[PDB]
Amino acid sequence: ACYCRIPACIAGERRYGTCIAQGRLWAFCC
Repeated sequence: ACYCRIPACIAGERRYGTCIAQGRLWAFCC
């Protein structure tokens, strides 16, 4: 699955983008 993550993507994932949610920045990871 793909995830918006803080503080960074997990091993095995790539950061394909950014999420803005709950007034915060996240890495978009899949």
